[PDB]
Amino acid sequence: AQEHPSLILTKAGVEKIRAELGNIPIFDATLEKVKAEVDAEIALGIDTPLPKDYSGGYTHERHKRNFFILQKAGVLYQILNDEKYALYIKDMLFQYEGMYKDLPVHPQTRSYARGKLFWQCLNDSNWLVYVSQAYDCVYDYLSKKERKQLEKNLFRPFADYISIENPQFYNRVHNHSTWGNAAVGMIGLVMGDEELIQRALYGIEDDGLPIGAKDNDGGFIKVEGQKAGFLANIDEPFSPDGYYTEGPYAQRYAMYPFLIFAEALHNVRPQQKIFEHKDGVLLKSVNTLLSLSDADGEFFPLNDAQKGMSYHSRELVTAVDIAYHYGNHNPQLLSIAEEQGQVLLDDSGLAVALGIREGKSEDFQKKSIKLSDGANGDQGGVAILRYGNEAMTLVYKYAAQGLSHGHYDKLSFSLYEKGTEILQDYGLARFVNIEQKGGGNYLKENTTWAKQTIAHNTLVQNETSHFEGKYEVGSQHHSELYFFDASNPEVQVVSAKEQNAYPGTEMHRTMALIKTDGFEKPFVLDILRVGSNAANQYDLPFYFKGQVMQTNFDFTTPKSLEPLGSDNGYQHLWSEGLGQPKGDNSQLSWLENGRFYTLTTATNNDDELHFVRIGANDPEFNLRRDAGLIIRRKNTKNTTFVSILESHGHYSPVSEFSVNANSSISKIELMLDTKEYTAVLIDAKSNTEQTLLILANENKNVNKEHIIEIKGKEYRWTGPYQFIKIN
Amino acid sequence: AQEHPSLILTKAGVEKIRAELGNIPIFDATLEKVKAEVDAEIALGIDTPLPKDYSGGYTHERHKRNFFILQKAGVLYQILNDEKYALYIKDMLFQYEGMYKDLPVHPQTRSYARGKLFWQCLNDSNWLVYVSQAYDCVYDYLSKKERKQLEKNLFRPFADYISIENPQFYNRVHNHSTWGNAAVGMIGLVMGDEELIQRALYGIEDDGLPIGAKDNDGGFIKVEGQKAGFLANIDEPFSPDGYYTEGPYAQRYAMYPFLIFAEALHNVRPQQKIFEHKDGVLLKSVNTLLSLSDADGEFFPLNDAQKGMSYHSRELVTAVDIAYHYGNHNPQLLSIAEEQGQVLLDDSGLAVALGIREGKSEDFQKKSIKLSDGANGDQGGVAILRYGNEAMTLVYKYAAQGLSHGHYDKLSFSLYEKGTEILQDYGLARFVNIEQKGGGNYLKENTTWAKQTIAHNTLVQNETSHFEGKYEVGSQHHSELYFFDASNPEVQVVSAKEQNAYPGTEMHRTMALIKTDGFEKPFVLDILRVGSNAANQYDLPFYFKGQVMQTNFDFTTPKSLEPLGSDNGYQHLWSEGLGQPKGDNSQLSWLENGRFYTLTTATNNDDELHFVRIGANDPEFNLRRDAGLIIRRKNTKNTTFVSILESHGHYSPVSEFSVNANSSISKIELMLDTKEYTAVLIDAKSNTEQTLLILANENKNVNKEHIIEIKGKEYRWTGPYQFIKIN
Ligand SMILES: O=C(O)C1=C[C@H](O)[C@H](O)[C@H](O[C@H]2[C@H](O)[C@H](O)[C@@H](O)O[C@@H]2C(=O)O)O1
Ligand SMILES: O=C(O)C1=C[C@H](O)[C@H](O)[C@H](O[C@H]2[C@H](O)[C@H](O)[C@@H](O)O[C@@H]2C(=O)O)O1
Ligand SMILES: [Ca+2]
Ligand SMILES: [Ca+2]
Ligand SMILES: [Mg+2]
Ligand SMILES: [Mg+2]
Ligand SMILES: [Mg+2]
Ligand SMILES: [Mg+2]
Repeated sequence: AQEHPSLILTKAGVEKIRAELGNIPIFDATLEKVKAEVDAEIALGIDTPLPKDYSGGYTHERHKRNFFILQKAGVLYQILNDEKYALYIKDMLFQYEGMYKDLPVHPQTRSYARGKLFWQCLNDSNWLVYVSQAYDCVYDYLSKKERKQLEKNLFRPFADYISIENPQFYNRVHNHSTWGNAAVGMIGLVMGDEELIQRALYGIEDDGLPIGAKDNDGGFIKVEGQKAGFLANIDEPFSPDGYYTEGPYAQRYAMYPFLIFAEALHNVRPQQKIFEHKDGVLLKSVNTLLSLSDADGEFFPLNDAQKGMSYHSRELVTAVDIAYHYGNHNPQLLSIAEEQGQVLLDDSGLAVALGIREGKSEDFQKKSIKLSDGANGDQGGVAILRYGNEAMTLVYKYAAQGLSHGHYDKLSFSLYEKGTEILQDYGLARFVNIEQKGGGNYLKENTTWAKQTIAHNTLVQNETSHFEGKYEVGSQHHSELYFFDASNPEVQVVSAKEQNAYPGTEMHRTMALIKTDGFEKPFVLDILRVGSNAANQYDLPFYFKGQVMQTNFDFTTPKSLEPLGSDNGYQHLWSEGLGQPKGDNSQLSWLENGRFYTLTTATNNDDELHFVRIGANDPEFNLRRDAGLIIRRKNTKNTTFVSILESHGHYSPVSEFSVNANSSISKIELMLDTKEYTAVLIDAKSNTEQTLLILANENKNVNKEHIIEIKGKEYRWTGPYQFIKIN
Repeated sequence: AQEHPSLILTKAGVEKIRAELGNIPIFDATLEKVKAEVDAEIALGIDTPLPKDYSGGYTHERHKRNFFILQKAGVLYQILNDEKYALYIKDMLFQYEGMYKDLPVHPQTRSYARGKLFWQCLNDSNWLVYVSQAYDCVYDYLSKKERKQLEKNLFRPFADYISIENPQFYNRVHNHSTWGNAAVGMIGLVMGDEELIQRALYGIEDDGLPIGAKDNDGGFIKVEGQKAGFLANIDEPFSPDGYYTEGPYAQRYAMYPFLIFAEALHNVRPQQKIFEHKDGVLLKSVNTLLSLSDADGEFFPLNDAQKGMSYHSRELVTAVDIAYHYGNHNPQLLSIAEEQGQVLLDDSGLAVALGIREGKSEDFQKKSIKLSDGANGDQGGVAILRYGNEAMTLVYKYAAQGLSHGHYDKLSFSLYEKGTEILQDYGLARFVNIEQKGGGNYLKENTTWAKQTIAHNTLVQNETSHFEGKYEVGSQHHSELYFFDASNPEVQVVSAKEQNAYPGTEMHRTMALIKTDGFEKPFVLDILRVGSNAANQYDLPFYFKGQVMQTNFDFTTPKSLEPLGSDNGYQHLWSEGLGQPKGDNSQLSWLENGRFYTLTTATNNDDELHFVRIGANDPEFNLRRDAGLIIRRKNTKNTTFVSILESHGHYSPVSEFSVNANSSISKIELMLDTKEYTAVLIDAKSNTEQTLLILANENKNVNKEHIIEIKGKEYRWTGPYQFIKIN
């Protein structure tokens, strides 16, 4: 009784596509491009080489390309009704059938779960997700005898290999296991194998895995009390805001198996109600992911993330189209599809094409947003403050650990202006799929640099990373939201605390995005309040992008560059210059992509200002030679850092005009600096312009009245903060 | 008798413009933008502050902005027939008249010719060129009494100040003097003052200047026996190919006064035949300058050049429109005008707009080109070799000294792919008009780093710059063309020699851009043959752009960074790693803007391979932290460096696919290495792909027969080289 195809491309979908071909431009353009790709591969023949290589290498790239081409051939067969596509799928499947059973585990030994076609089970699982879709498309074209042999000798052994033979890969809450569960589930659905479908949804019972078993990136395989399978992978790593705990680079990857397998489940097993699971989180998570991109569509590089990954990727084409068709037809998704310029060649892609043709498209709104972390939304979060039409974007990370790929960077932030990074989060130390760089895999410096606290724009105590850079400790902890208030577009404030990163120390960081009179643009205000039980060394880095223009302090230029320290990331920084503050406010200004920036920070006379450059202890040139300025405050117990980051003016090498190149800050001053209250006065060099930010530190309640005095003057307000103009 | 205006905007021009307004989109759009700009400044008022500042500072930027706005107000007055513009010009001129006479020499003392309005006479001259045009536009609106006072108390004294009172500025063959000559000449022509007109054309008679005195940038003020004035500035620093000896950044700046003053001379003194002068060189030089830009229209950064200067600049808007109107109406110039998206608000800009409306536009062809240097084309040259549609561009500099801004860089090259710099020429050390960077003026490191040989991709002998970095030596010498042959678009070759850079050493460098079977793209072949009479240390830098991917040799990574040397630029390089070749060919690959590149060079086992990084002894962060690889060959007399630079493959962080990431070179071998003949064998990996280049070094005659033997086999050809496929 089951029709084929039916999981993703459906028979009713084929009919409708055919009726519309020639009058759906984005679809017609995709079809033509895909037809040319597949026809090219058909001319080259069928190559199924004996495994051997890591990423970037021939056997990896060939087997990878085969999976993409098979899924494309399948939809081409159905849409065009042209058997050359089916014959190619059939021949290729049988060539795999003739080699796969005789293969020995991948000869490369790095993976905690060595694959057969690829170095790791993750890529074997990618292959099966894509190939299942091809099989659904040729299932009726094949004879019963042919299906029986493929299922017995190719598909069933393959599905076992990436599941019951490698439970350490398959049975976790992790993007790996989501790929594995989907692979097993997609082929199960095509075949009507109820055992495999149950294994996909619920995992393996009694896996026998030992205590403390880890993956290659330092993460635990299993967590006590945690379920396995697809449904557990929806329930645990997504918050109620649709925020995926590994961060957006990983979320981007995981959306393919999440949304493909959900779509398949919706079409074949509607009683599962997969698109309702956890209050509709999968569909919601698509809007959330799109909001975690800068003005160019590039995902913010939180935790292990390669820069340049964006919503133009194949996973976001898939996610946008599926969310459009199976969700409530959000017309904002249509504008993303138009930017992508392609669609899936299936029912969901057609629906997007027709939505565009009918003039339904609306601009995707990028707004200030609060995202909770943890399954129940109580394990910290991430906040994005935006000004104007994405004119300025502040990303503040007060999240949980983030699994194996997570960084030791409680309360870090990064800053963007219209697609240009100004203060960065480093991302990963890996050149993804570039064979010549460690087989395209994680490099040693991902651990030694990238993940360490000193690499991030946040507080480092005693040259030690948050939670001593120990996964097993960090994974128990998260920062805590104090408050989020972005209702006033001119004055948006978020605040969070962290008391476990350094036991005996409390960090309370408040960030604001503020437009006020005297300034050409909004500025970022950063208040980092530190309470401790002992005198420590505190470092606060700012990793800035651009060319240094000016400072209001002197600094030394050493004749030779030495590393800043010996451990925990400090071995990777060259000491490029050492300054002493001239007064209460120190300034550093730079030029990046035609715009000037100024960092102003409240300094004491014993502060050290360290110019740094990344690149020490990097024998393979695995790290970028980016710079930073670190404020070091020695022998200090309780302290409050106060900083402003301004954007002003411009420079063009065409006109040779430099405009508004100086700061407009006259003075920043702490007026009150106690446990209960923090008050910062901001004086704008614009003649007469003064503002006062007051924070109540010990009670967040929006209806709580506060009464303080500053120089004999009473200030009275309700709620955790006030911003006032001083006249 | 003389009409006003008539120099640049003419009265028949004004009538034709008014008849066409509203049906000439590029002109209509420009008029609207300029109207809004001038109307804004009129609302702000008239400010003529007491001069104090360097470039980027308030008084410099305000007086500069006034000159641009006055010239815009003048054409607006005429075109729109609206006396608001004329009244603004009058009021501003009278405000200048009230202050100028009482002003003392600019108080900044860092110009060899301090101005009055500005720190230097160069900028006073800019002001007068622009204001002259405005005066022409309001001449009839003013009363005779008003003109008399302006002329007596502002214009005549101004013109004298920048000329007869500062002959050291005014009477040279130099871009400065071209601006000074045009300033005096433009105001002379508006006024009908024969004295000033002659002074402009023919210079100051008996100037009394010392021969051997220097300007602040280290070049000679005056050359014995050399004429002065506008005509001398056309005859002397332009070659017969329209190449301006100072290089394209400076040529760009000089075109404004050259073409503006030439246009005024054409309209007011047609008997001068200015557009025929030196065989039409001024019109020709516009094409030449456009040919000295990369695929994005950015000028190659030869000699003192700021990167990002482009044909979108105000000077090239001006040059393009004038050359179109007064030259032979070359329709290729119309495509540049379309990219610029604006035109001059005058007769020439009208002619461009009409050319575009009538569909005359044709694409500007960027070709391989040989440019001679020196007034008679015998003082070396510059070669540009291009492949395909600016797919790859090699720039080879074998020029004369280049006057004061020239670099010690005989036979250096740079390499570009579709607007991306792959191997660079550093350009200047100066942040043009950015006050915070030493007043926007040349920095100390422009002499200590930028101009030195070690900063360039060319031979350095015994850690010493060409000509010992002395202007008085280098200014007497030039490299010599051996041959240029670009007729075969697959195999283009240029060769030059230099024997005075290091007395007792001969450098013979041959560069080729070669497309052959077995390579996806054209490659650069570089043969640097060196003959000497002592054993020396030879250094060969390659300043590459991008992320290091791979080497075929081991290298050390020191625990601290030390400077590479003590003098002549080596004090600005950190030694970042030291390698020794493993074989006959050493390889370095990198990734830049999505593409891979491989440098392969013939090494002896005693060679040292130095990774370097610019930035030592740079206390104010005036230098970029770019990298290089230096080949160092010690204790060597005669040697030949052979290198290939390939472009291959692609990387995308969206798809995460790395394609064709390895070199296709199997080997390069020197088959013959004598004074008379050089032969280089290139084997591609494809196997069956082998090529041989043979150079005859002591006879360039295209009809001379050569017979040689290599490995027992006879090779016979005519002319200075042969490139043959070995079968
Ligand atoms: O194709 C891939 O192997 C791949 C693509 C994703 O974009 C992402 O880079 C993913 O990283 C893996 C990695 O290959 C290892 O399996 C391990 O470190 O886990 C990573 C992950 O969890 O995403 O790999
Ligand atoms: O506005 C300028 O001062 C200016 C514009 C040109 O683009 C170019 O940069 C030029 O440089 C001058 C410099 O200001 C000094 O006058 C001296 O060093 O000479 C340079 C030159 O001849 O170009 O300045
Ligand atoms: Ca990070
Ligand atoms: Ca140079
Ligand atoms: Mg998961
Ligand atoms: Mg942004
Ligand atoms: Mg001035
Ligand atoms: Mg470029």
